[PDB]
Amino acid sequence: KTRSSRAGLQFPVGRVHRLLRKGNYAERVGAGAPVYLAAVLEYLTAEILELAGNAARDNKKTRIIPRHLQLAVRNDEELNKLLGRVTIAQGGVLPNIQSVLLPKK
Amino acid sequence: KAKTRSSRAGLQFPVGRVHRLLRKGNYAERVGAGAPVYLAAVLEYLTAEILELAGNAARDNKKTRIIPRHLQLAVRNDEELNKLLGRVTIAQGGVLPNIQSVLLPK
Amino acid sequence: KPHRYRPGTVALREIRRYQKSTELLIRKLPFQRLVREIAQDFKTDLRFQSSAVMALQEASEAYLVALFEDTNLCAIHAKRVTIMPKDIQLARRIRGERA
Amino acid sequence: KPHRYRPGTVALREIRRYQKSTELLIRKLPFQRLVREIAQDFKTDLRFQSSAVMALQEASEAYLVALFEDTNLCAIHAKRVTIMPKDIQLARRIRGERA
Amino acid sequence: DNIQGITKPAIRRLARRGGVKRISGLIYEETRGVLKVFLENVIRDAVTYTEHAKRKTVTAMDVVYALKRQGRTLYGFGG
Amino acid sequence: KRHRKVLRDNIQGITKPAIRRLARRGGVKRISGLIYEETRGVLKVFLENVIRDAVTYTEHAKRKTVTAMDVVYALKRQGRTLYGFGG
Amino acid sequence: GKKRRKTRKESYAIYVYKVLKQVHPDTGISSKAMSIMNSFVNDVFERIAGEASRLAHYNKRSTITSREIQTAVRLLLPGELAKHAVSEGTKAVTKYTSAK
Amino acid sequence: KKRRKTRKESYAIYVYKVLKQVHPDTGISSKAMSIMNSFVNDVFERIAGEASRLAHYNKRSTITSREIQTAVRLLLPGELAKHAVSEGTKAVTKYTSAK
DNA sequence: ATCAATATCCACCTGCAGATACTACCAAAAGTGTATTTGGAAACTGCTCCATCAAAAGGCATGTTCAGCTGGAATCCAGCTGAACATGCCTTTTGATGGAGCAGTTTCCAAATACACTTTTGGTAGTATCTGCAGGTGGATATTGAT
DNA sequence: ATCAATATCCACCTGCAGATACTACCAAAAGTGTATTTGGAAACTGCTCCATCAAAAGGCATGTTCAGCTGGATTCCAGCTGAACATGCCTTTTGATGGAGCAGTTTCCAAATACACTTTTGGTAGTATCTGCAGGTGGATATTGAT
Ligand SMILES: [Cl-]
Ligand SMILES: [Cl-]
Ligand SMILES: [Cl-]
Ligand SMILES: [Cl-]
Ligand code: NI
Ligand code: NI
Ligand code: NI
Ligand code: NI
Ligand code: NI
Ligand code: NI
Ligand code: NI
Ligand code: NI
Ligand code: NI
Ligand code: NI
Ligand code: NI
Ligand code: NI
Ligand code: NI
Ligand code: NI
Ligand code: NI
Ligand code: NI
Ligand code: NI
Ligand code: NI
Ligand code: NI
Ligand code: NI
Ligand code: NI
Ligand code: NI
Ligand code: NI
Ligand code: NI
Ligand code: NI
Ligand code: NI
Ligand code: NI
Ligand code: NI
Ligand code: NI
Ligand code: NI
Ligand code: NI
Ligand code: NI
Ligand code: NI
Ligand code: NI
Ligand code: NI
Ligand code: NI
Ligand code: NI
Ligand code: NI
Ligand code: NI
Ligand code: NI
Ligand code: NI
Ligand code: NI
Ligand code: NI
Ligand code: NI
Ligand code: NI
Ligand code: NI
Ligand code: NI
Repeated sequence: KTRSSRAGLQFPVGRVHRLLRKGNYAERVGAGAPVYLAAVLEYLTAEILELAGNAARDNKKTRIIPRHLQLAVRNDEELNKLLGRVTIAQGGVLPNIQSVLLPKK
Repeated sequence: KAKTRSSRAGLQFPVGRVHRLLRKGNYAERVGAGAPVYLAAVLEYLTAEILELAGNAARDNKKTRIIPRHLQLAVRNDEELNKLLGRVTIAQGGVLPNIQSVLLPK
Repeated sequence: KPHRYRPGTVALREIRRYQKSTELLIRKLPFQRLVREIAQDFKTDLRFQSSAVMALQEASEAYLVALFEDTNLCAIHAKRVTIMPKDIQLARRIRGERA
Repeated sequence: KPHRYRPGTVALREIRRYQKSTELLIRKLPFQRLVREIAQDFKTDLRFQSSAVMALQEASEAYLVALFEDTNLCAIHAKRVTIMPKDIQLARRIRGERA
Repeated sequence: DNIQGITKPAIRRLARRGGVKRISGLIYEETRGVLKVFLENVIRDAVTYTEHAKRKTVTAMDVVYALKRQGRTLYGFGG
Repeated sequence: KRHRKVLRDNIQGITKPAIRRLARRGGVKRISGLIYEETRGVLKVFLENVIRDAVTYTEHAKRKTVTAMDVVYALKRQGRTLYGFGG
Repeated sequence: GKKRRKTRKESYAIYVYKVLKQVHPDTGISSKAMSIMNSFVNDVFERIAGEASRLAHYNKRSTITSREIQTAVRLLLPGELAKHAVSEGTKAVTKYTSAK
Repeated sequence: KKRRKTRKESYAIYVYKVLKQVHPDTGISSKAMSIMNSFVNDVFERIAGEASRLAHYNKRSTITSREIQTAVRLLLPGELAKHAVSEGTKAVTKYTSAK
């Protein structure tokens, strides 16, 4: 009986318990910590896949590509900030032209 | 104890302490004997550099006691410490006198 | 029979004065009130070590002083000598605080 | 009667085009030689995994595009639409890449 | 008031320390907005360090560490 | 047999068209003539800094090959984290 | 078959794929995007583990518990993400602690 | 009086000693000494932190003097890097070659 | 306003690069159980240093007047865009080759951990000596703005 | 230019906050010596992948020039908007005093680590096999610039 299934999680609680030890973050690692972390990690993955999935859909594609992660992240105020110092390879940028540069009159 | 590892290394900074601090910091499973000596010396050097330029700063301003003002002047006047301390605020240090030239009279 | 200095002369004088010193430039109690007011929305009945407020003032004023430096560069770039909200605004965007 | 788009119309069209796509905008080999040249001045007899060079390019293109956004913003603040070395310099100063 | 306790002459002094010569009237409200956003961000985090420590008092360390992770390291309070 | 040529002036490989394309992605409509040389300068400094840290990691590993990971660690320590290439 | 046995290179990709099927059953993912995804997960893990690390230190503690992870999440994620992550994490710990 | 004695350690006395070797005629205030303490803790943290990463990137379980060295290279600017590497090698040498 | 000359769209095609699904075997990872140890909650304690308000101190809100900075308008021209034309020795791309060097496996020793026992020392806690300089002044002189 | 009004500078002064100096008591920090363990350097070597050349087009996208449009640079100028200014009063500060709660202590157990079979699984390896979509084309709708 896995600890993931035991916590109701798709993400690997055993692996996360392990990486927390190998990483030298403290002398000891409580059994709840990996449970919470695997959950948080799965929550965030779900949030971005949700939105990336929509960008793929909005673009008549059925396979998510890095462009889709980028529209997803950059369109979402909170993911954008969490990932404010992060570059997504092959993500491009958001279509955006400053008003003054448009023709009129 | 015969001689402190500091004096073996020729250093005024606490090698023992640094060694202990590297262990309790969970930086790695094991810590080699050399590292605290190397590290202590780097720390001494950087301290000496700052104190050296802040001493100078205290002199110029006709004084014999270093205050945060003098560490600010020392650090911000030095291209290198200034970069190293690019994101640091020294409390009670103020700023370098600077007035944009276009703001000057007439 | 009055003595008036030209506009900018007192300004320049003040700059020279305030760049030469390090005393805090906001008054201690209003700052303290604001700190407590803002903190109250995160947690009620909070107390503050006096050095904890001092730290916040030092960090706050350092931050604003540097923001005025950048703001000033932004005005000058627009051929002005008066700082304006758009200047602060452009500083913060380029700094990545608004972006 | 020979047809000419006015100045700024092909430029706008280009913005749309490149903002739409994600392909690298500097050519591969020229980029690769540049990397090999700069690296060689630090250390001789280096080799690069192909994905090291691809990582350097992806990183350099994202950095340059973003610097242009910040630069564009600096021109517009000066009521221009033409980017100029002083616009890039102001961007880099406020970003702390300079001062 | 409270935010207005940060007075126009205070804001003007800070600007002067930052080398500012002339000042548009709208700057004052803008400066306060900016300050409030700065403190919110720093205080939120410091107060999270307090809550964790099961304290009812914000310590200098709580602030100093909040400033560290905001990328605004302050020296002079780490005793 | 052993080749190796001299590498020099490759920064001019960053062509005017390629700099024009990048500024477009950056939403830039008009470009003054001096921008090209400035951009080359700024790129060169960017690479010098990334490559230098990258090569440091390479040497510390006692390698002669610069890996994607070295670059990725170098970007990471200068606050320009790259996703897409590992670790 | 079998070349001197390459060392295991482990990633979160099978997990990420499961979660994708859950939210978008008919959507696929390129290996580049999967690569981005695996990076993002390692990235957030390191960041949370590191705030947690420091947190523990600061309070003269030598154990990282779910409580350190929680403060870490609150320090690290903005507004609405922190709230829901804390909720999903707490949910999981509770769920876990009530088995046996 | 071993009650209220939760020992808080600081680099002060060592900072003080080094002050004498460089300016024997000169002293240093509380606040300044506190600044210096923060400075040393900070550089320790940054260097130790970078060594830790190095060790992990190369699947090592030990921080040797080689790790501190690369760390200093990566962290310190040009000239400061050169001299600190200098001091650092000098002290390890001296220490090896001490009885 | 017509419209002609392009660019732009987007829905229906293709051929394959790349995604998903076989089953293989297995080192490692993960679970389950058992004995042995321990960090930290939790309950109480005191003395530190925090919120409160004494009155003593002194910065600032107010408004009116006016210099000068700002944005608006007008003119001029050169520096930029668009596009045509000629042609990379240019770049992409494909694919093959030889072998550099990275990475996996083994053997084995030097440097690290573990630990007990000894000796030192940095921090705290006073107690007393003393001094650097912040702030007050007097008097020369430099700056400013009105003539 | 002349020149009064003020700011700014400089030596000199005292008093006291905060520096230093010297002693005493002590947990814990630091080394010393000595059996025990283990990470990583060393030598060998399989197998990945990097450099490099080839030769075509899959020929694209570049460099060069040249016209002439218009944004940027300049000059001028009217009014709007910040700076300067002066001091009573009203808010800050600097003092005084309980008491909240941080920080210290010590008791104890729920949960951590250690260690041993025993089980399960994700990585990988390698063919075997669909499928989404890049790039093509055409042919119908969208825009720009000339009248
Ligand atoms: Cl836990
Ligand atoms: Cl070592
Ligand atoms: Cl504005
Ligand atoms: Cl320019
Ligand atoms: Ni959202
Ligand atoms: Ni220097
Ligand atoms: Ni409120
Ligand atoms: Ni060279
Ligand atoms: Ni050339
Ligand atoms: Ni610490
Ligand atoms: Ni919600
Ligand atoms: Ni001296
Ligand atoms: Ni790693
Ligand atoms: Ni030197
Ligand atoms: Ni294939
Ligand atoms: Ni304990
Ligand atoms: Ni205990
Ligand atoms: Ni006028
Ligand atoms: Ni103007
Ligand atoms: Ni003109
Ligand atoms: Ni081969
Ligand atoms: Ni071969
Ligand atoms: Ni070889
Ligand atoms: Ni090797
Ligand atoms: Ni002592
Ligand atoms: Ni004392
Ligand atoms: Ni005296
Ligand atoms: Ni004296
Ligand atoms: Ni004085
Ligand atoms: Ni006088
Ligand atoms: Ni005059
Ligand atoms: Ni006179
Ligand atoms: Ni007069
Ligand atoms: Ni004088
Ligand atoms: Ni005193
Ligand atoms: Ni071994
Ligand atoms: Ni090993
Ligand atoms: Ni060829
Ligand atoms: Ni012409
Ligand atoms: Ni025009
Ligand atoms: Ni007028
Ligand atoms: Ni007004
Ligand atoms: Ni008065
Ligand atoms: Ni009392
Ligand atoms: Ni109490
Ligand atoms: Ni407590
Ligand atoms: Ni399986
Ligand atoms: Ni495979
Ligand atoms: Ni297509
Ligand atoms: Ni077509
Ligand atoms: Ni039209």
